[PDB]
Amino acid sequence: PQEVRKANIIAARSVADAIRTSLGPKGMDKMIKTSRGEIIISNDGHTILKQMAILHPVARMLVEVSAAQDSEAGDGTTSVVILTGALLGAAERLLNKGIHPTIIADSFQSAAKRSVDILLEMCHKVSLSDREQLVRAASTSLSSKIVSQYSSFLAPLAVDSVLKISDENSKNVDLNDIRLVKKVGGTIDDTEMIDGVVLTQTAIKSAGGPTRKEKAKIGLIQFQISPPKPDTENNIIVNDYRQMDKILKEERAYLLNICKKIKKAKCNVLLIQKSILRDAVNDLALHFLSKLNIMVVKDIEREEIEFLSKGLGCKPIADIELFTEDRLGSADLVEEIDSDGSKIVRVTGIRNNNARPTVSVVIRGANNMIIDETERSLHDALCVIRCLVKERGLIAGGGAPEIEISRRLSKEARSMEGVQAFIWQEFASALEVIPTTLAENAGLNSIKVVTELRSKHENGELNYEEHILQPVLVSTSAITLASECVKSILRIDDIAFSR
Amino acid sequence: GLEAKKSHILAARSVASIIKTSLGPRGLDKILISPDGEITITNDGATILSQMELDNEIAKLLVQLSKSQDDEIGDGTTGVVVLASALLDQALELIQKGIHPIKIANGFDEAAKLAISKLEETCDDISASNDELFRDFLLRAAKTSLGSKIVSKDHDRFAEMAVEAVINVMDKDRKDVDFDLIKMQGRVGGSISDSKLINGVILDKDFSHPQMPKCVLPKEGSDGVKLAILTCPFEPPKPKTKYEQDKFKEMIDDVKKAGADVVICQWGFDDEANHLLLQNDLPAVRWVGGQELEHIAISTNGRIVPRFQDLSKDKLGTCSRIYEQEFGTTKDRMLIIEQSKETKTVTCFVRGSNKMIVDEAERALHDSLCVVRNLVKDSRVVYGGGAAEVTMSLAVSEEADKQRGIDQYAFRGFAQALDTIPMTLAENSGLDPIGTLSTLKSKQLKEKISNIGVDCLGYGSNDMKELFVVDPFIGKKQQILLATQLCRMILKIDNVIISGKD
Amino acid sequence: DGKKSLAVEAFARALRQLPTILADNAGFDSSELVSKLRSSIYNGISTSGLDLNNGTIADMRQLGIVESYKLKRAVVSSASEAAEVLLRVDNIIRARPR
Amino acid sequence: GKGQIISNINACVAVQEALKPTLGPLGSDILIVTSNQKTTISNDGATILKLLDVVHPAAKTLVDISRAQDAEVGDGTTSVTILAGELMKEAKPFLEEGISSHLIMKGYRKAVSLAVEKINELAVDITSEKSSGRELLERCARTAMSSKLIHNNADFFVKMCVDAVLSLDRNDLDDKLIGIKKIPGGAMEESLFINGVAFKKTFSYAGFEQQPKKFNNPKILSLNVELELKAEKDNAEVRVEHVEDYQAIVDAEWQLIFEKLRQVEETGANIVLSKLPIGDLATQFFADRNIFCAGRVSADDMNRVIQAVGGSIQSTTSDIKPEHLGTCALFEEMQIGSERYNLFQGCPQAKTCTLLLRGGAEQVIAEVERSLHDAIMIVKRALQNKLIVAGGGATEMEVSKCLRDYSKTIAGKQQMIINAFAKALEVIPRQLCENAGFDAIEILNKLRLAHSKGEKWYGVVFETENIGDNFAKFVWEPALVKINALNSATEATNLILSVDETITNKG
Amino acid sequence: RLSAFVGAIAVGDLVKSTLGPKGMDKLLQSASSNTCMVTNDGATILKSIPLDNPAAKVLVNISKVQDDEVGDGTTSVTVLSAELLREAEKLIDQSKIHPQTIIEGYRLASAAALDALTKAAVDNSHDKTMFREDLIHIAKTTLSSKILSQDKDHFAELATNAILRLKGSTNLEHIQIIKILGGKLSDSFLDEG
Amino acid sequence: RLSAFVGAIAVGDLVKSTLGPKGMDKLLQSASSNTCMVTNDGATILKSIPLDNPAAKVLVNISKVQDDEVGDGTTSVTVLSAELLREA
Amino acid sequence: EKISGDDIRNQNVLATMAVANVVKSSLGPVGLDKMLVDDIGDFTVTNDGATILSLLDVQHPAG
Repeated sequence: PQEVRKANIIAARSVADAIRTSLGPKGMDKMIKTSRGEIIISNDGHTILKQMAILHPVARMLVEVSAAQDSEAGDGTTSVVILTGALLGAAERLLNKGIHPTIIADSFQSAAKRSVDILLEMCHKVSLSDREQLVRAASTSLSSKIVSQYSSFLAPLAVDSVLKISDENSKNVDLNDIRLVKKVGGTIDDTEMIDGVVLTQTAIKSAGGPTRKEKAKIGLIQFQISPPKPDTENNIIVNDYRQMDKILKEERAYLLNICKKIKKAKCNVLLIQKSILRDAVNDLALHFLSKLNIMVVKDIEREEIEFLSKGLGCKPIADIELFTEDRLGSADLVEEIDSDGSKIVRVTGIRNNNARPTVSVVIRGANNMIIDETERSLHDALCVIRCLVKERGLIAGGGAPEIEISRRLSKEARSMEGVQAFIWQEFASALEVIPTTLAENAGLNSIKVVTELRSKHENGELNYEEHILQPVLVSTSAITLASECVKSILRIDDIAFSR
Repeated sequence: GLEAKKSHILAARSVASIIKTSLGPRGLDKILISPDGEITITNDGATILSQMELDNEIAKLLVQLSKSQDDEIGDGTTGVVVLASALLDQALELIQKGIHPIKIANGFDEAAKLAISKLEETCDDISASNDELFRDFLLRAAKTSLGSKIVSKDHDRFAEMAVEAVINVMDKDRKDVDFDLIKMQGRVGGSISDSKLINGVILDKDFSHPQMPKCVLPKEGSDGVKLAILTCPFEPPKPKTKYEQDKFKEMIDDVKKAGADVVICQWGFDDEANHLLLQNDLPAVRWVGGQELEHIAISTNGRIVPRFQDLSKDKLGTCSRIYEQEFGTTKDRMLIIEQSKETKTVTCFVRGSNKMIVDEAERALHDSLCVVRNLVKDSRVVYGGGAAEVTMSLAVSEEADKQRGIDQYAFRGFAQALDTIPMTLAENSGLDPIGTLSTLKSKQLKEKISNIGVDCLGYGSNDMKELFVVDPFIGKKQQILLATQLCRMILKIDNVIISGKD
Repeated sequence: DGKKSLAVEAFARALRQLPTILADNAGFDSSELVSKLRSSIYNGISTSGLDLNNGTIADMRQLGIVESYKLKRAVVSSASEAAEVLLRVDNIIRARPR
Repeated sequence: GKGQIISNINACVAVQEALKPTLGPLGSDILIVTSNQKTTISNDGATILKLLDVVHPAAKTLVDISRAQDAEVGDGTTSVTILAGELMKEAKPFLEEGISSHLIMKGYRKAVSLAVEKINELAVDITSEKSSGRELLERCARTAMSSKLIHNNADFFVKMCVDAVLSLDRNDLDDKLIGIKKIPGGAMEESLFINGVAFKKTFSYAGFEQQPKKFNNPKILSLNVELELKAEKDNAEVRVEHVEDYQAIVDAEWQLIFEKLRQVEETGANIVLSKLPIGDLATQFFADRNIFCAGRVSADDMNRVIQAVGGSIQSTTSDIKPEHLGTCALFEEMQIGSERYNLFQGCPQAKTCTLLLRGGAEQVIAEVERSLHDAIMIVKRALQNKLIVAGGGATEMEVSKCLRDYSKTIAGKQQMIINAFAKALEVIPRQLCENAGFDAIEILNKLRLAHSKGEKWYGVVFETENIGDNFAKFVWEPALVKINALNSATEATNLILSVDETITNKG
Repeated sequence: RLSAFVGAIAVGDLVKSTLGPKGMDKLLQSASSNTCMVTNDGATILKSIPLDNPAAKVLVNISKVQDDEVGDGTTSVTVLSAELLREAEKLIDQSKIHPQTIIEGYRLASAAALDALTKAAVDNSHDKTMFREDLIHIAKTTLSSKILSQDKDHFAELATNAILRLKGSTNLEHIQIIKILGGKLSDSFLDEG
Repeated sequence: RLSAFVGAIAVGDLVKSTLGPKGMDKLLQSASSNTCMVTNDGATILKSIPLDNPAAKVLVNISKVQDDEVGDGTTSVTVLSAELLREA
Repeated sequence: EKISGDDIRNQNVLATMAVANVVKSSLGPVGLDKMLVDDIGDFTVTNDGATILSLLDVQHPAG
């Protein structure tokens, strides 16, 4: 049965062998040809593993590790895969010595938990009250983006957004609560952070729409204004002009009764979910609500339904019978700003007791490649700030802490006795692969540079003048997720067909 | 290129993997089939490597590795090969990382010079305290090498044979010990309980007739016993291709003038010649090998007399007496020659119930004699079993990070290669080599640095102090030398060209 | 000890292989006769032994079946020493036959 | 066609590839197994190519040119083949482009003709300037002994190495005239120099504790026949029925042996050397007269005895002439190495000497002996040739530098051919850095920096990796090696590229 | 007999690594390959894997009865039944034993196994606080082999104090299980509301 | 390891039927076929049958010394020696 | 299929070699043109290197 585990390590190590060369900005790209004929290329480790169409189940777990790495730290999706393959390669020689994989999996528990406390000793604890270090950390992390000069003004915008939605001591900070709304037109230098929310569509393109209202209430209504359409089979034949107006008055009477209950509820702004099945709101109802001075916004995507039901503090309305004023929201000012054919709608001043840390940021640009990369450019900036809020302090990247942990773990383990010394020192040898791939991808000598790093660790320290800083959560979530990934592999003793 | 560096490590590992399990007191034996059809079983690598014929040029360096060491030590035959093979295992990993083999070979030289200085501070002396204390630790020192052999039952009796045999062939001022001065001779039959230690030589002779006296007379207070060493037998001469009574008188008169009693010759004697020797008190010895005549003249300070007319007083070997002592019920009934004064050579008496048993006790006793040779020449002594590889590994590992260079990885792999020996002994002792390796390390750190070895022989703990297992310090230095020196010679060969046999 | 427990226990079962093969050569049932012989000898009153004639367990003293002490001692001794030699050898090297 | 020329390219590279690790004193050694079933390992290109016996005709040319390099000079047999075969790879891409092989060979002879002129300009004759008589040869021996296990003991080894060369006439010097006998066991710093010749002392026969080893002026005599009683093969067949005649025929066979045996005493020589084993009969009669005799002496050591004391070999013991005898100043038998070794000392007419070496093992001493041979050739050629050039990358990089500037004034195909020949000169310093463990990529680029500053003497340091001048490193090479290497490599390359078709007849 | 003895061992060799807190997890893969799930449950492994051996289907229905009474220890029942069949091959072939005798041998051996557990069973009626500690140690063995073993130290008093609040019939309809996403496993609490 | 165990059992399987008065006799045949004899003696069967396993020759050579010491029970020694290696 | 190491580096050179050899003969005013035949059997000829590369069929993704 060991042939299954021996094949799972080789199959997983072959995957990390190709990924370890793509680490860093100097990494080598990989050519991927899809079965449909589309040719794509990139250095992103999460993109390669997603489009690889992985079959073997053990290699499929590397995709979930890279997904959990980006969902927590947000950076190091390539480095976490390298460390996973390093522990499998180091444990390969341990199996030839007669070591059961359970001991190898249990030995990584004491090594991972101790490496966290050792990392906090060399780390320099920072604070969120100082905005000088926070802006410099987010600005230098954007050197991987197309715009180097425009990244200077984007750093303080991402820092100030997090400091307002977070207190001094925080742990769990959800970055999905901040929605980046991209719109064609404008420029990069013009950007505004809207408190309440920003939608993806306009309000009223016809005549009579106010498009702006002060002190408005906003709520989600899943209902839709349409003429009656029973599920049974009906036949409509109108042979006379009086018969056409008779059916029209019966339909307009039903269309008005829906608008009468809305006007009595003092609803300034309405939201209708976009449904391609039937019509959302009839054109006759838009003219009825035009005189009532009620803002109507249609074509709301299904993805934003769960976002509007939380940050706005309102509740979804399935039927008009259950529609009440207490289930709506509050907005201080609602206006529609049009910059170069924008007509974008912004909402500020929620002032609700159920309000939560939800702030929307509007991204503007001319070409499609502008608002695209900028959305991912600011996404990586919030991840770096999120790492400092959950765990305070930062470390110097570039493979420096990987060797420093290996040097301290190897010396402290020599005082152990028996089995404690032999097996638990193998974890330190697997940490040298991270600085090795950084020196190889940059053209530097593999062995020579690593020996130069071990020389300055005894005299000098982890450091700083090159403005290269790696957050601590990336290194914390690396060994943590790698210890559970390697454990879940060796614990599989066979794979059988079950259906 | 590539295939050269990879094949040399795999070929040397496969050959060295044969004697790995056979290294130790608990090591495993092997079956060796001679080309004549005889089956021999021994755990010594000297016979195994000599009997095994192989055309691999890489493994031939391992044959010459223990060939020169067999004369100097002889107990490091299988120990130097496994130690040198461990260096090749760590060197293979360095080649795949992009490190040139030149820096690997130069790194092993600095690792040896630094490790020798560590054991020089921790050595202790025995003979520097008391002379009676020297024989105390020396008597029980030979019992360690006899535990892996059938001798382990009688080891208490044979422990005194190795000590007394070396003292007779050495001087206090000279302190010179050589294995050529000790003769190892044994025959098939008998048992191992009747083997004593006698100083002299045995001619395996019944004295040709019972009427001759079993003891040599002093001949009116004469000096010793004068014996004749001749290349011609005593008898009427005969041609080798295809008057007798007067010939006997001419030969006997030459013996009485020289003052010789025992007549030793290479070939048998006539039955009629021994009849006149009874009344003249002239014992005769026949059927003596040609090589045995050389060893008699060395112990008895005699000479080789080619002809009857060349007899002289200064050419006669002088001994104390010559007697025939019966051993058990065996009908052999050899003869015993004694001295009772310091000689230039000694001979050990070894017996066994079977052929291979005789060679088993003969080689095991000779192995302990080579250890005594190093204990006299080198006063500094340490306990070598399991202590060296554990102590040498901890000293190099701590000083490796202070070098800050390419040799740092060569020193780390050097310490890990030393750990192969105690783990190999732990695998031979029936214990986990993982926990046994650090158990020897931790006891030398928290408590104090001492000599604590492998559990193969067994004790209440792993300590070698009370167990009285001692190894020569000069032997341990030469073992790590040739092992490291040959490892540089293995990487020294960058190409292998083998032609045909015409 | 731990590793010596099954090694010593295996020696006791090898001693019962001689009467098992002996019962198979005689044609009797080696499972029924040997097992019932151990029960009577286990606690007290050890007399009877395996009989190869009638097929039951009768007294060996009455049937006149005895063995010498020196004869049976050499069987247990030499066989135990010879088995350790073949088990100890992990490799066989044969030279070129001439 | 072109297929035969391409086939000869890989044949020259295969022979060159085996000699690449053997280039340089720190280079690797090659393993060669002869059909004689004798293991031979050496880094000297001469012995390497002679033991391969390659059937390929073009690869045999690289072997034949090495014998010519060993004849005239004797040093650089490895580098002359590497340089010759390097032009095969440089001319490989030029053949596919349509460039004729004769135009390529023509450009080499014009580049070598200009390179030899630059060698004389770089060769500076210096003898007594900033150097003394004794310190001249001592500083040259420590260079070849550096980066070796003998570097710590090199202080005592140079004194014995310089005295070995000065012990012979400075007009005629030969490396074969200096004998080296390996003594297993003992300390390395305790080795001594011997003025005479020594042998292995294989004598196995008893009769010891006689013939003392302390002599004043013993006479040396060569022995031919066998003085022992019983012969090796033949015998005498005598059939007699008398008892007294059985003892007479024993002394009768001994009387014929004692005839020539007694005539040795009439000569009065205490030293008796013979290529055949001497039995216990002759050494017993010589013990009373204090006459020493030793048998089973190698034939190579007997020729050195004739050139030492001026002796001769005679068949019988009758006609031996009195002037054929010889004597030394002192004779001492040393027990060093757990074996007795005879040696001669104080022979003024001796044309040969012997240098004893000691160490921990025979394999360790073998590396010390071969490392000394490289130092002897430097000490020997210092007094013979006064024109020396800076080696170790110094001269090799400059010859390729000047050809790059001279090619700019030359038009036609020969411009890129000289540049290819100049690039072909970069393989010599390359393999020196690769065989020493140093990085060949960095040193090649860093050396060309200071090399373009106008100083032509910048070499490569063989001890610590760095760029610098070999003048302080005391790396010296004679001018005859650099001149003959460029001519032998070009002549051997011109013969290989001139073969359009290889014809082989079976029979 | 060759297919029943060897076939039953192959079934027991699949779940043999799922027994004990130090055991290993078995991975299963279907034709669609997207249904793969890593679980240590012995009942899920036996029911999901199709088998053409009619003798192996007997242990499947028996394991369903054992899971309904308790729900744990089902792996040890299959392994113990497989070890009796593995040793039965040596009892039949080379030991000259009738198969019905082996069946009657387990009947006399089962009576001795029950008598050993009876004499070794010790309970304390007085000092109910000590009886509460016994329920804590038993709950630790049931939560073993599961991810909950991390917080099991905190989960020990959760399951122990829950049973003490029943005071009535052993029916499990009193305890209702509710699972809500979010928060750590240690945030679970006991509520009678 | 497998050649030593199977080689020793094959030697014991020959004389396993010759143990006891109720045991069975082994028949041997040569190339001439006229030398065939019926004997249960372990000393005659083991010495006559050639073997290609050198490890099996060790057990035969040990039985030669034991046969000269006692003369009875040599078959029981060969079988008992094989039972220890078979149970290994 | 997946290819890694130095094996793919030699395939990328050979793939771009046949593609580059098409425009080597058309460089300069003295250069020569060539015809591009499709599967239908028709063809065309022009001296412009940009038109040939536009209709050139490159199967390997490296080219």
